[PDB]
Amino acid sequence: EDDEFEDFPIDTWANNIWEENWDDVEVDDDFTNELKAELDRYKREN
Amino acid sequence: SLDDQIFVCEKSIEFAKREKRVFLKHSLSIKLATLHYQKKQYKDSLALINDLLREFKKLDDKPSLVDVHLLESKVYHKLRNLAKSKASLTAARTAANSIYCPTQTVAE
Amino acid sequence: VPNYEVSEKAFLLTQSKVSIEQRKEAAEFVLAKIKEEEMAPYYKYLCEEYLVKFDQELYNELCKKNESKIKELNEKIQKLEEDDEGELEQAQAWINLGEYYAQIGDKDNAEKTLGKSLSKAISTGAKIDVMLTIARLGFFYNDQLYVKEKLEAVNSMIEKGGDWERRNRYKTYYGIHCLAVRNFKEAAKLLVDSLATFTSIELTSYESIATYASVTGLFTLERTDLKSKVIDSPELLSLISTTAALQSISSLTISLYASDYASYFPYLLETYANVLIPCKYLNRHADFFVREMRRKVYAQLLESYKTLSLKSMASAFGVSVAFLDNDLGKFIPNKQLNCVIDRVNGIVETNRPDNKNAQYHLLVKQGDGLLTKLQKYGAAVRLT
Repeated sequence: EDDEFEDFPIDTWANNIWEENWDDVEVDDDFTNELKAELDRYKREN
Repeated sequence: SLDDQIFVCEKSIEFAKREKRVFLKHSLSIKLATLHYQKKQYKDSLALINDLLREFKKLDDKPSLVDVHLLESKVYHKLRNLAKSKASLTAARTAANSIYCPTQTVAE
Repeated sequence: VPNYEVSEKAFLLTQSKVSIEQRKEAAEFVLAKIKEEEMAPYYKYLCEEYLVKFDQELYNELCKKNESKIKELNEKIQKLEEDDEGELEQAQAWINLGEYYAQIGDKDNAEKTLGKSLSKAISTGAKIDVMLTIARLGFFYNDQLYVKEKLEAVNSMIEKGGDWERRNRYKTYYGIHCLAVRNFKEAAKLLVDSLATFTSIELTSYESIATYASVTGLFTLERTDLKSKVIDSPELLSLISTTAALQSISSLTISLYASDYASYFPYLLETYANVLIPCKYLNRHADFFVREMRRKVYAQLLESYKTLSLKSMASAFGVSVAFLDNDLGKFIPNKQLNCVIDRVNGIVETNRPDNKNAQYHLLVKQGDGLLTKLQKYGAAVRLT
């Protein structure tokens, strides 16, 4: 019960142990940096 | 109070070891240690007293033992631990029965 | 052992945004313990990792003296296998051999040496504790699988028998491992009870593991069990200012438990910089932590309100509205947060499952979600 599948070639190319939620790989990295500017930006005005 | 009173009794350790006396290096170590709670600098008498913890019971200097557990117990009691500070006063109590000291000490 | 500190400082040098001063003095601390540790599998390994300076003369010398001593211990052994009563002892000289590979920090070599070293008749502390060291190399190089297998080994060695005084250092290993992956939920109990007793010479300082048990604690602990098991610390109290973190992170946790909202974010940023990113175990997980630690506060802030106005919140935390709205928008649609927003009026109302009503609707939805599934697969197995 073996056939070559020569018709479907395996793709040719031109060249984290924990399971992830997507938002794991959201990983937008923003908040740490955006925050500080938000905090101080605020309290300079008040 | 001033750092000068610290310095002169450190030179008192200098004297006690110019005579080579462990009795007054340890007693003058009480003196210093107190000088080093004067500022709540007891982080310094943290080290000085934690060196002085065996210095009296190698001498078995009993009033000096309850001097420690008094002072040290207030040091770590001031360090936000009442478990070991409490244990240390309770180490002075048995001592206090095994020593005799001016009533002021009993008051503390 | 290896002394770990070299590794932490190494990692410190790796990271970009650490303070450059700690990067320096960390670095020369490292190098200083290359010299006295006559140690070279780093020098190329580390220099490679810096690349991700190099002086091969020094390297050569270190290698040479290493050859000298490995030679010597091997030879001593060669005297000892002839020696018959040294059964327990030849294994011990081996322990100094592969151990010397630990000072020489060569993984495969101490590996093989201690593995074969299990053969000789030995104490549980050897067949077990030696394994613990073998994995401790794992902790050292940051290969978590190489650890995993071995904590399985030791797991067996314990499951048959051995002292609980070994089981404790065990649980410290397997715990800080659990932290080395996203899994805090285990590290909660593991670490937080590792405070009762701790073996430092194994890996790390007591204040490090303090920062770990306090971080995991903050992260997965409930409000009443936070107060119970952490805010009330026969231990952490005995430390406090002891390091450059526990005062920061505790200054965070108290700002949580006690509802100080104005201060929460500043201490949050602090700990992000001071404790998290330097930790070789935590830095990988840094973001996954902070994201979470935002939610909790938002959660905790609403829980007493069925409605409250943005500018109240923004005012509290001390950020502008638009950014606050922008933040909540991350959590809400994921149903990780039971709020919902009304921007027209700048208001926030909380829909959470308490009143029997809510626990009705939510149940209807979940029920139908189970049905449609069940039917779906149903027809498939029907027709098959």
